[PDB]
Amino acid sequence: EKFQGHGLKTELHSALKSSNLNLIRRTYQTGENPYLSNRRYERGLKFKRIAQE
Amino acid sequence: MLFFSFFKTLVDQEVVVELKNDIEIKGTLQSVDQFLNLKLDNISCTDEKKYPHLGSVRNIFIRGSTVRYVYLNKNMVDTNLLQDATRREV
Amino acid sequence: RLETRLIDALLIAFQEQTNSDSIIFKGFGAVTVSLDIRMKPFLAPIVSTILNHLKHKTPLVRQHAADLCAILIPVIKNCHEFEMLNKLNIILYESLGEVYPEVLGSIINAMYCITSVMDLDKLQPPINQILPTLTPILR
Amino acid sequence: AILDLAKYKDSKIRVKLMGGKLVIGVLKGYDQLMNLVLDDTVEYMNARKLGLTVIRGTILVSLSSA
Amino acid sequence: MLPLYLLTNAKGQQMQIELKNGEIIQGILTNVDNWMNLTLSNVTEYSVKLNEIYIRGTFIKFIKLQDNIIDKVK
Amino acid sequence: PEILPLEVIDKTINQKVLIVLQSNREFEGTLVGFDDFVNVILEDAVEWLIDNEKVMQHHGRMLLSGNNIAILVPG
Amino acid sequence: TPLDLLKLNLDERVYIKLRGARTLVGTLQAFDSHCNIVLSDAVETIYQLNNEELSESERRCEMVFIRGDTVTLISTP
Amino acid sequence: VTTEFLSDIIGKTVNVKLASGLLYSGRLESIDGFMNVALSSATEHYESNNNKLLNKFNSDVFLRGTQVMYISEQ
Amino acid sequence: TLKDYLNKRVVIIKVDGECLIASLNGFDKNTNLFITNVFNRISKEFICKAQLLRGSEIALVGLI
Repeated sequence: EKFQGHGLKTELHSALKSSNLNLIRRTYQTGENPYLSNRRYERGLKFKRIAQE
Repeated sequence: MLFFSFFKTLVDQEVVVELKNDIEIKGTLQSVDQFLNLKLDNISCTDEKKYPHLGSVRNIFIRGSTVRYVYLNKNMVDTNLLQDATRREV
Repeated sequence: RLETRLIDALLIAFQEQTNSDSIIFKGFGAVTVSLDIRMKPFLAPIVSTILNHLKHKTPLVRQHAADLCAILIPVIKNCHEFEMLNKLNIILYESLGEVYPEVLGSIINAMYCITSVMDLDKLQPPINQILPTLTPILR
Repeated sequence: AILDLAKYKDSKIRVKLMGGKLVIGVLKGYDQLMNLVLDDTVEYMNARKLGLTVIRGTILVSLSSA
Repeated sequence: MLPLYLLTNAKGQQMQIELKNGEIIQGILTNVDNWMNLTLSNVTEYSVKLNEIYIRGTFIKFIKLQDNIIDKVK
Repeated sequence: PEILPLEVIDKTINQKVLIVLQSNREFEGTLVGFDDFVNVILEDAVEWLIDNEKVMQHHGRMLLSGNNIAILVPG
Repeated sequence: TPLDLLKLNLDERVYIKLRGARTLVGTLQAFDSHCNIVLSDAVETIYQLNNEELSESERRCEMVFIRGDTVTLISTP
Repeated sequence: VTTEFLSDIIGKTVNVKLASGLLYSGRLESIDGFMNVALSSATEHYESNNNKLLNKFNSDVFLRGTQVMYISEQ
Repeated sequence: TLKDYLNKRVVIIKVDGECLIASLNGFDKNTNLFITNVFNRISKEFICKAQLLRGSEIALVGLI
């Protein structure tokens, strides 16, 4: 590549300007994507004859 | 869960909070939870009138529904990484 | 201008290097020790390449980039980037659990340069969290 | 259910609803969701007469005998 | 201890319930669920004598317990 | 044994119904369908405001959310 | 799917209305199932009816968060 | 049944009213099991559409599912 | 977590705007709080010895 793509690419903490040790650290050691780790919600989204029977 | 991991990611950060009853308090966030309740340390003063009456209290626990906004700075966190995080989750 | 093109070329050849040899980080570090205050606008992308190689699948490029880190640590102090040294300390401390010893040693060397350069109080991990992870390393 | 409406079935009941509403009527039927079927239903808000009605056990504030 | 567990240990006790409409409900507790839906006996309200009343948990503001709640409970 | 509210609503399908909301706004029209959450399909609804005011006359099939619904009145 | 449509205005200036006569303009950096929103370079126009006249309070904040229950309208200015 | 209705009203100009009484007239792009409404070319009005049009929005307009009251159509 | 506020005098502000000082002997996932030694912040008005407070009522909590 080039130094242009280098600095333009930056990094997680580089582009993030750091400031969060959970951002850099968590996104680094175990990190796949940052900030990536309800029931009645999926029930509502999933929502007479049958009842009668 | 996205924002859950957002403030779960932001710990020991001075932020300003506005409530539904119009209470605005700056504090250093410490503990987080699934219901997005916040515990601020070093309770500071925002305005004269909007600031409630608490003299000695250095630590608070805010319920997640009561907050209206949460005030940050752009220097505090990068938004784009959260953005592609959003497009990745949903 | 040609000072810019110099560091640009060094970063290009450094990130594009196919062969395994120990010279690039040594001499690149010598350049960075020669010119230091002038590095800041380059100092940021250089560290971008640094982390970029710190995540890589080849232990050769890994320990190579780490050796480059330990050399570049004293120069960053001249630009007063210290928070940037903090995020370096973070990422390296998180990669400290690597299996490959040959890279892990260089990583700990970069830890040594970081902790030596920057004041202890402002060190992120912090130190008292650092050392108990070091106690198993001795074996 | 922690409340047995069988003894309240076919009995005039006074139910409070959300939004400052009061409804009085004889209890025809109910369920585990406390959804109520009232007959000869009247509402006091001052007086509004209704026929048989269906009550939401979801927004139901309270129930009492009448 | 837990509030729900305390209302489980407390059965048949006089207390003064505050609701969102602002009406006092003074009664004697009978049954409690996971939703803290209250049913009281010997009920009298202030802005009416009632033998039994059903109370929704979510509409409650606060509950004034008797002082011996810890002794009679624990 | 107990007559179910879903049985009553099923009975008032395709019949005139006055549904009172949690607010002072009331709707009246012909019931079509519903579900377990009782989201009403109301044919040719008429929006009202008690203490009466006519707001809008709806021509079509309307979907009313089951959250704001308070009382269902057959006829 | 509505959120998938909200993928369009991402990183673009959005006009958002909220409960309590709280209007806010910004660029859209976030959303979720509960419609919790993070905005950058935003500004807040507060509609306040006081003493029987129309008035507004302008709160300028570049980085701020919004809670989903207060969400009323989401569009572009 | 309601899902069938939502599948029928897709791509249809609708008038959707929140709990705030503001009625929006616009094409229905999508909706979910939460009644979240995504419109297009939606215009806002107070109460009935015959009242004053406040502002106009051409792009996609999103609505919140607990805020919406009813969805009508012309 | 509310585990650190147990057996401690705390200042609670409700949604309606009222405020209180009193000890916190219990908490749950719903933020329902068992409260003892109840007193008012502004009015210094003793309410009762034991009360329960629904979670949706709490606007804010504080340590004292």
